[PDB]
Amino acid sequence: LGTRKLMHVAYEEFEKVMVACFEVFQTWDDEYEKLQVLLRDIVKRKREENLKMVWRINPAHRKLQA
Amino acid sequence: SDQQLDCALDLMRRLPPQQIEKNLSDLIDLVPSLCEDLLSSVDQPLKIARDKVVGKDYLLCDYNRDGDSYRSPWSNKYDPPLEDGAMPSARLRKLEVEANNAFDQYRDLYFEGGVSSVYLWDLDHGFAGVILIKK
Repeated sequence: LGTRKLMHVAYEEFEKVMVACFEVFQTWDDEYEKLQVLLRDIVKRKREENLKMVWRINPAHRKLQA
Repeated sequence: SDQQLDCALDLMRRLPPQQIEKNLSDLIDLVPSLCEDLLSSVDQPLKIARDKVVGKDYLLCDYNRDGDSYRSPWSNKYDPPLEDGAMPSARLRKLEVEANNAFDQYRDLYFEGGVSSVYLWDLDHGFAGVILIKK
């Protein structure tokens, strides 16, 4: 965002950059859910306990997404 | 058929404790739809299994009855070969192997022989186990 000079472009280029930002975010969400299901079946195949594992993750990108 | 179940339990209550297994099978042969309803409160002897890889013995009940296999505490394997059973906690597996050890000591001190087994399972705020001893 620093090297983008985003506060001066038109809505055409800014719209393309906007869509690309949401592209990256959606890659994060769906692939992260695939990694979630991945770890779910990992914990199932290991069969260890019923810990209170926190999946309420607030990462470093939603801060800008909102 | 609930009164039928009450009279069935009283019949096992008054049944001769020499042929518990055979007569329990007979009573199940009457109403087999009530079979695995009786195999929860009808006391019968145990079943001796054989851990092939270790060379020990382990008893059989419902707590080790994982699916239709039995978790041999000397090996933590299922027999019949079910590779889909409910393994205990690794924590509880270590606690279980030391449990089997301590009860082998117990069994040897009082029984001077015999077969023993101690299985385990969870609880939210604890755990629970069974202790089989057949002399």
